[PDB]
Amino acid sequence: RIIVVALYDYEAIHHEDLSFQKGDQMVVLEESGEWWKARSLATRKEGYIPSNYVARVDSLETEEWFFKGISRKDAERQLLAPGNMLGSFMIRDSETTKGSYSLSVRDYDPRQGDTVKHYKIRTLDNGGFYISPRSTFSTLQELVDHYKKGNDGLCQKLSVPCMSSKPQKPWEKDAWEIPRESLKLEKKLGAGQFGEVWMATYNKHTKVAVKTMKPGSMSVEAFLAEANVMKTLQHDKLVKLHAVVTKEPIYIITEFMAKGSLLDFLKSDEGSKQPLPKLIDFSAQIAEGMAFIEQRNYIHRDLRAANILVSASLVCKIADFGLARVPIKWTAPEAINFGSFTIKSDVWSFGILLMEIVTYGRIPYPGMSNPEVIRALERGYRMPRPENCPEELYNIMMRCWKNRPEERPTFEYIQSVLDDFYTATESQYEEIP
Ligand SMILES: Nc1ncnc2c1c(-c1cnc3[nH]ccc3c1)nn2C1CCCC1
Ligand SMILES: [Ca+2]
Ligand SMILES: [Cl-]
Repeated sequence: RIIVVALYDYEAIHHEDLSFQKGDQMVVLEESGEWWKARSLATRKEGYIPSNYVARVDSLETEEWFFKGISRKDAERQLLAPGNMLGSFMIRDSETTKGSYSLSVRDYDPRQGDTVKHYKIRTLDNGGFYISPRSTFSTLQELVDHYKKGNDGLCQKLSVPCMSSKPQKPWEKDAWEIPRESLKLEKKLGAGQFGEVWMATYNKHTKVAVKTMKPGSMSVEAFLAEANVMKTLQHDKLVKLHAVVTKEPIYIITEFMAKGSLLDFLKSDEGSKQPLPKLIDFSAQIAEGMAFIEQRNYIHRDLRAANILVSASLVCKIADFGLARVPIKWTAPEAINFGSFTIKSDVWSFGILLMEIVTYGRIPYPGMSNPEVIRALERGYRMPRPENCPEELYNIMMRCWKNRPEERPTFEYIQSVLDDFYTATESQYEEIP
C-alpha cells in the first residue's frame, strides 16, 4: 500500500498515461524506472506517471521549501534565478554531511551585491533540529516558521521558498529505438560535413532535437555501440540522449536546448549583456560536466563553445561527446604534433574555451592563421589577457596551457576553484552561536 502525491500539474501526452494536478493523491502499482503505473484517487483511472512529479505523502519533498539532491552551488544558482527576492530560502540535503540538512537564504550586503548564505542544520538527541543551540525546534516546519518571523541571528529573515520550476518530462517508456515515422523535422538548425541538425517534434507534442547522419565512413551496427554506451552516461551537464532511429540513415534524438550553442549565444545580443560572474558560472557548469567525464576516464577530443549548448534557463550542457571515436586552435601541441589527445589535452581545450567565454565568443588567436599559431606555440607564446578579465581567471587559463601535459590541473580542481571563485573557503557556511 503506497500512496504518493503530485507536486506539479501534469498533462497526458502519451496514450496510457494519467493526468493530474498539484495536490491530488495516487496509489502506486508498479516501480520500473521514471514511469510508474499508478491509480488516481480523484479520477480512479489507472495510468502511467512521471516518478519525478510525485512524492510520498508528507515526506519532506511534499513541502514547498524542500529540495532533494541539490548541491550548495546548485542552491546558490537557483536562489538567484529570476523570481527570487531577499529572504528567498530553501532547505536541502547536506552535501558534506550525509544524512543531514542545510538552509540557504538570499541576502544583500552592499559591498558585494546579492548573495546566498548557507547555514548548517544539526540533528540529534533526539529532541529535534537546531541552527543555534539556544533556539531548538521539534520539526523542520516550526523551525522555518520561527526564522520566517524575524531574523533570529541571521543576515536576513525568511520570506518565500525558492521559485521551483516544473521538471523536464521524462522520455517515453520503452522508446529507446523508435520508428522514424514518429518524427516531424520541422526546421534545419545546422549542417556540416557528416550530417545535419533539426528542431523536430516527437508525436504531436514534445519538442526535440534530431541529428541526421549521412552514412559512409561511419558504419551501421557500429553505432548502436556508441549509442548504448553514451546512454549509460547520464548527467545534468551533458546533453540527454533520448532516442535513436534504427533504419539507415541513423537519426539521433536528444533534448532541445532552447538557446542553441554557447558560441551563438555569446556572439548574440542577449549573451553580451551577460556579466563576468555569469560567464564564470557557465565555465563552472562545463567544468562540472568535464569532471564527470574525467571520473569515467573518457575523452571528448573536441572542446569548444560551438560544442556547448544552452537551455532557456542559461544552463550549459555538453553535446556530441566521444564522436571522435565515431579545427586545431583548441588542440594541445601533444595532440597536434603526435596525436596524443588525453584528458589533459581537454584541459588545454577548456583553457581556450575559457578564452572564448570571456571574450564573448571571439575567435582564439585573432589575426593568426593556423600555421601562424602552431609556429608561435613552439615559440612559447600564449594568448594575452583581455581588458575585462581577472588576473586569477587568467592564471587558470595559463595553468591549463602548460607545456607538460601532466603539469596541467584536473577538471575536479578546475571546477572546485571556479565554483567558489568569489567565495573564501572559510565563508562557505556562516556559523552562528
Ligand atoms: N540538441 C540541440 N538543441 C538545440 N540546438 C542544437 C542542438 C544541437 C545538437 C548538438 N549535438 C548533438 N548531438 C546529438 C544530438 C545533438 C544536437 N545542435 N543545435 C544547433 C547546432 C548549432 C547551434 C544549435
Ligand atoms: Ca564560517
Ligand atoms: Cl485503491
